[PDB]
Amino acid sequence: GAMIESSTTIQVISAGLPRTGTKSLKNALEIIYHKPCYHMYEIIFNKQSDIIKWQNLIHDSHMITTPLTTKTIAIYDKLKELLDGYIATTDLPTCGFYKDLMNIYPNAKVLLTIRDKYDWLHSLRKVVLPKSNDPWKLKIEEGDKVLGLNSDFYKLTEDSLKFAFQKDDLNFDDDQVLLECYDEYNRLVQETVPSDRLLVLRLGDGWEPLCKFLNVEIPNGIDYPCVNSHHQMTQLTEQLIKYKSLDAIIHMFPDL
Ligand SMILES: Nc1ncnc2c1ncn2[C@@H]1O[C@H](COP(=O)(O)O)[C@@H](OP(=O)(O)O)[C@H]1O
Ligand code: NA
Repeated sequence: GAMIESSTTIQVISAGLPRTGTKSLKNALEIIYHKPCYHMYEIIFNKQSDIIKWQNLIHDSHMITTPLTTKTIAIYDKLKELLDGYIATTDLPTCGFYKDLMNIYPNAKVLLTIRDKYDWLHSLRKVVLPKSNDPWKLKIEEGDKVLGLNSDFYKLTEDSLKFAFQKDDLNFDDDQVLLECYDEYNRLVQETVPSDRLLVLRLGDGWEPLCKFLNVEIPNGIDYPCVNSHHQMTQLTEQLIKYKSLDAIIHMFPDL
């Protein structure tokens, strides 16, 4: 196909929850668009100063009146600031803001990444939200400290998940609650976003449906990304603990 000059603004809003292939999708969108895609790893690795900004935004988010009202505009302005220079959103904390992002970026299309609910829960428990009594939680925390992440990082994860699930509080250690929230969330995205504007992706779908949806050619000779497995995250955590810096081990984790 011909090369065309793409606008550096949000073109793709991915509503998919953490552990549904968001990092692979981030990488895929960056391959297509040649501009950055937002993801929690963007915060971890490039923008830790954004943590307090997202926390503030979530704190004020209850005041969003679903469109435009005054306080809504103030919130939309901060969202647009956070996402300046990016061409897509994936993962927490952005995913729960999908309806709002649709208003802010009326010409953006929406994706929903999904998978088997139990595989999702298993993955979530290994990486994002281990149970309180799980010894592995201590290892995650130790590795995270090496990255400069503290309690405010976990607070952002918690609060952005509460926001996505529209719960005032949430028993994070309760598998049944999380499973119900996952199903309800995915159902609601599909009820809310007009089908013309939505593509539902299952893990393994690869380039074809995504590229068709976006009117772009399939990147030549480049496989669809498969990254961020829980096994890989376990190794990352262990290596951070072992070496006590990211820069010492980063050569071992390409595409991160
Ligand atoms: N192209 C692909 N095909 C199949 N699974 C993929 C994939 N890309 C990512 N995944 C899976 O998606 C999960 C990561 O999602 P996220 O990036 O949103 O945190 C991991 O699940 P597992 O932990 O079960 O391995 C990972 O293996
Ligand atoms: Na399986």
